[PDB]
Amino acid sequence: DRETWGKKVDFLLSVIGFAVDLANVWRFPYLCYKNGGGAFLVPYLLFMVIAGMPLFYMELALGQFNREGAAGVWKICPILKGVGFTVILISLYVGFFYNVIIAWALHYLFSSFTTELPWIHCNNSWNSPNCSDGTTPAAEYFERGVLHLHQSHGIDDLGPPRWQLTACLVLVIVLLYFSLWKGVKTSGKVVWITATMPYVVLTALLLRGVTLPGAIDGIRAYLSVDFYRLCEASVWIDAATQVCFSLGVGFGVLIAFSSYNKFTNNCYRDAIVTTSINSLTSFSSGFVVFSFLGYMAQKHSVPIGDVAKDGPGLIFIIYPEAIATLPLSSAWAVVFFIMLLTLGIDSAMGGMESVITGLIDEFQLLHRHRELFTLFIVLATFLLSLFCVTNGGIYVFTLLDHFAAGTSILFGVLIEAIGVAWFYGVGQFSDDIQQMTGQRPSLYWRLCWKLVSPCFLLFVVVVSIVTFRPPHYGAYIFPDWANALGWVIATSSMAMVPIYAAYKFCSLPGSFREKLAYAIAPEKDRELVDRGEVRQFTLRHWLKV
Ligand SMILES: COC(=O)[C@H](c1ccccc1)[C@H]1CCCCN1
Ligand SMILES: *[C@@H]1O[C@H](CO)[C@@H](O)[C@H](O)[C@H]1NC(C)=O
Ligand SMILES: *[C@@H]1O[C@H](CO)[C@@H](O)[C@H](O)[C@H]1NC(C)=O
Ligand SMILES: [Cl-]
Ligand code: NA
Ligand code: NA
Repeated sequence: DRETWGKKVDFLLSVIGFAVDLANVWRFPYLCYKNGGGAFLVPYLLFMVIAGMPLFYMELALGQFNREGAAGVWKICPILKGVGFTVILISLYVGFFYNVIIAWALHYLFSSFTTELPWIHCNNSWNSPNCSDGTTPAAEYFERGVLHLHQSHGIDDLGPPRWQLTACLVLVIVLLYFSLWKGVKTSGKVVWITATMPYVVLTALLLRGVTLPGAIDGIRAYLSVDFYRLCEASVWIDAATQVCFSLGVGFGVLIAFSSYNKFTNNCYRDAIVTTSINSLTSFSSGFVVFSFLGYMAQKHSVPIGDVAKDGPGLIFIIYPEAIATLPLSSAWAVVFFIMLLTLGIDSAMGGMESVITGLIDEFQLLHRHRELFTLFIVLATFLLSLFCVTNGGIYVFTLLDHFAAGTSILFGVLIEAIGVAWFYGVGQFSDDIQQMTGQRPSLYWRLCWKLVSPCFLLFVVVVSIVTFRPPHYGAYIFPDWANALGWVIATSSMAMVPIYAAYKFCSLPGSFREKLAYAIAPEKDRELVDRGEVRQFTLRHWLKV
């Protein structure tokens, strides 16, 4: 009685909605433009084929077979149960700050319901004497009339929270609570709108932007192969990092979503379809951004390089600046901000569902008490998200975005891959998959699970640690204690594995050998362990593909 999905289309839509987030539609086209373009697809496709698909398949299959949450699937290796807490903490940390972009989108949407947009000129009370008519009026409106950033001196001078953004945060929190309090029976029908509206808005945006003058010259700059940029060891690193960070792995959301699936459904086809859709969405959406950027560059007589920005300064400054020059600008602004709002609401409920399912599956007291636990979680998230709505909240946002999910997601994914493929065994995993579906994975999948994925993940982790630069916002330089706090957050997320491993080893009874045997063997093999035969205590178990 684990409350399976109402329909199968509810699962696919939920996964697609979680995967497609705000960063999906701007990061990949910019990365393609920077690293050649067209030729950048070769490292991306190679790394994707050899790393991303096997990890997606492994997560889906593990979640579906074990019928539990992120921390409950570790009855196959009891000593490695800390990685579930690690991924839950990562999701909580990301959600602590991902709910402020949606508040900004709500603020802009409410402000766009007028016959004269407030960011078209600088004659208001929030504009400095020097102006473009000197920073542009759009940027001045964004970071001087909305954020009120000019009243802060850094992360050590924050100030009281702003009520105009606190109201939007409250609205977002109320929507999040009422979209998740009854489980997946109601959460699977919400995604019928939020996972399909972005495509409807993007089609109209592309149709409008294609006809703009100079949009073709912005598209040619997007798809122009080089093939001589593959000789530099910066394109491959960027491709590997993008492959690692573009999938939904490392959060525990996929395991939680799969735990509600039927036992005998086919997860291979589902993984293939979801991955194909997620990868095609970014490539397709790259056609609108660069058409608009080419239109703007032709308007200002400047190269596209100086126009193509990144981060929150693109969708809140650059995009609502070309719209104001279009006929019927208010309607276009309204639909654009509706799309922005609906594109990151299903990536914030997926993370919350991951946390809630993972914590409920462990303690049985929080069973049938689903509304109260959800209320407590959303209240805690709202309380801890009040730091980013102050005068200097953009600094806290930048710090959290830099340190919350990075070098820890890769660590958790590598640990879980090692646990699944080495401690448990690829043979047992293949037998379980053959038990669920009707067919056994081939040699390619087992080889990728055992050898290629761990080495790739370890190389990515090492290159992420070695090449590290502190965050910044404009000309501001963060102090030392901010970097110390970021490192403390990252290490606190990552340090769940050793502490739980030590506690588990110390709690078990007996001598060293019995403790080890009960700690590394699956809970389903308890009879064999009691009899005295352990699979892991042999040479042939670790050298088997
Ligand atoms: C920094 O924001 C994020 O990484 C997104 C997220 C948002 C809210 C809760 C958890 C994760 C994920 C969505 C899936 C694809 C990878 N990005
Ligand atoms: C601002 O408004 C005043 C009066 O409405 C006008 O004289 C002035 O030219 C305007 N300046 C700009 C930059 O809009
Ligand atoms: C623009 O005005 C702001 C506020 O008065 C000031 O801090 C800044 O130095 C000025 N910059 C220029 C280039 O005039
Ligand atoms: Cl992407
Ligand atoms: Na999303
Ligand atoms: Na993505």
